[PDB]
Amino acid sequence: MQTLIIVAHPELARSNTQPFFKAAIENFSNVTWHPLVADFNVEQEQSLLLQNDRIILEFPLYWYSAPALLKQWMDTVMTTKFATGHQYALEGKELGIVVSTGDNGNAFQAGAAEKFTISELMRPFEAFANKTKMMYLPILAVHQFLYLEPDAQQRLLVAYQQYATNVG
Amino acid sequence: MQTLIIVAHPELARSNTQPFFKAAIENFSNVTWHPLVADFNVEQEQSLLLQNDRIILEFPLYWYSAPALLKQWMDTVMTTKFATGHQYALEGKELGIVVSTGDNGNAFQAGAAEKFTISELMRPFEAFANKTKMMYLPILAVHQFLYLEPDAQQRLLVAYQQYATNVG
Repeated sequence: MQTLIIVAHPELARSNTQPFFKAAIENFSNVTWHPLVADFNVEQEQSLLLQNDRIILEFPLYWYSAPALLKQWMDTVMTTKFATGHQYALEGKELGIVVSTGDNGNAFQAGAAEKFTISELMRPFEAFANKTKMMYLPILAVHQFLYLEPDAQQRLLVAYQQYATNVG
Repeated sequence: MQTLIIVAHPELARSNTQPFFKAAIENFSNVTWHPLVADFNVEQEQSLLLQNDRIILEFPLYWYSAPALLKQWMDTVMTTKFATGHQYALEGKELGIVVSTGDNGNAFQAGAAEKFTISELMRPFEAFANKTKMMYLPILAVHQFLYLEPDAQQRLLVAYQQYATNVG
């Protein structure tokens, strides 16, 4: 199984969370780690999607949604012609989400501070997977990673490895 | 009451729908029609927010969410320091959404093609409003505006005028 990780952090070099995560998958030759540039090439992006079986979108939660960089990728790479129309290029591929927040995970539920679960906030991606006939994975939510103890951090890193590689 | 309309159509100059909406509020001097440009200035945008009581975000639905330029404005204009922190600049302001789709409104519900309502898809904006202590207005969803009969177009435009100006 080939996995493409689309990494959409508009300040990736400054991220302190992402380094632990690249390190966790560096040794899996079937995993393509692919950070976006603002001027990404559509044809190249489409080519990579075609070559992979599990597509993972990896990003920080910015005001309860993906960063503008990922939104631009969605709006320009996922054309009607490619993603739907009479190609449905993504049909049968798996879509996963690795979303990181500074907030405690317990904030994201009814009656708690943010009122809404991560599932509910990620609905646009779920809708996308349904539309494009992809198989939507449970979301890997990464909460307060940099505040966690070493052993808690390691358990999330192991979950991430499995998210990228476990067939699936 | 002063209203600011953030017009985040990514190809505004070409849009066939937006001139209808601009024309509809042209006579209300307390309504500010504010196209979002690719090179917006944070300070000027923050200034406009501070000067208005009702903030309406007006955009087409692109893959079940706002266009990337609006997300960029959210990411950059709505800083921790401004929108939360010790300032909460938006506290008490109303947040409205005028979201247009090329799909029939009836696709957006459980059991239909899109499975999720517009309310569910706009959840990140509701969570933003909650976080920043804004009052979230019911969403004005605009489905297939250009296809509507002249009389239905006119009715929707009256609802739009009320949405922008009705103090209630």
